[PDB]
Amino acid sequence: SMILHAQAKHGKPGLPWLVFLHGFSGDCHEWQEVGEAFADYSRLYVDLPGHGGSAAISVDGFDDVTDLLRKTLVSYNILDFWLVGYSLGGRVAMMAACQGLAGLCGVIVEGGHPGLQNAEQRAERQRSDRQWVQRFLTEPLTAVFADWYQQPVFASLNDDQRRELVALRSNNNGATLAAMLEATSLAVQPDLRANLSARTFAFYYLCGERDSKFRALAAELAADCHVIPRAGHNAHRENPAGVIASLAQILRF
Ligand SMILES: [Cl-]
Repeated sequence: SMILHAQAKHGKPGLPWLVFLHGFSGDCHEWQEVGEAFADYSRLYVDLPGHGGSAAISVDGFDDVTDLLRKTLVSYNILDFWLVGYSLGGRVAMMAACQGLAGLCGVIVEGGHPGLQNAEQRAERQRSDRQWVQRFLTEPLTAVFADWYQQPVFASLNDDQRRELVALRSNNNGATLAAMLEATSLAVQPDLRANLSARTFAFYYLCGERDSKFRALAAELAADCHVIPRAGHNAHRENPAGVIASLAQILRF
C-alpha cells in the first residue's frame, strides 16, 4: 500500500525519532534547518498529501491523512518518536495524536490551531477557504501566494521576506494543494482542546513573539508555551537558533 514520501536521516539507535510535518504549501525541506541540529536523533522529514513527493497522494479528510501517517511510520520501522508539526502539519499532528499512534512520546506544535469553538466560526472559515480553493485550482500560484502572505497571520513579515516566500511556494501544484486545503480545512476540524486537556500524551507549544493570534490560542491549551524571540507565525524560518534551543529544552530533559 501507498505511504507518504519522506526523507530519513539516522542518528543514535537508542534515541526516538523526530517526525517533522510542514505547513500549507511547504515541503519536507521546511524543518531541515532546525532538524539537522539534532544529529544524534533519527529524523523523518515528511511530505504531506498534495505537497512535494506526496503530490499525487489524495485524501478526503484527516482520517485518511492520519492513516497514511500510521502506515508511513510502520514502513520506516519507527517505534519511538516525537511529532513536530508546523501550522497545517501542527493540526494533522494534534489530530493524529488524538486518534492514537503507537510509540508516540509527545507532540510539539508550532502555530497549530486547536480547532474552532462554534458552528458560526466554522461557517465563516468554510466560506473563506472555499474562496482560496478556487483561487489555487484556477489562477497562477505566483499571484495567489502574493495575497496569501498578506493575510493577518503573516502581518509581521516585511516585503523582502514576503517576496522570497511567494517565490518559494509558487513552485507547487495548485490542484493537489487545493484538494489538501479542502480535505483538512480548519472548518471541518473538531475542537481538540478537550482531548489535549485530557493529557493522553506529552504536548508542547511554540509560537513566535509576534504571532498574536496563536499566542492567544495557546492560553486556552493545557500545555507549555515556548515564545520564540524576534519571530512571527513561521518562527523556525525567522529564528531557527531560537527554535532549536526550545526543542532541545523539551527533548533533552
Ligand atoms: Cl510559511
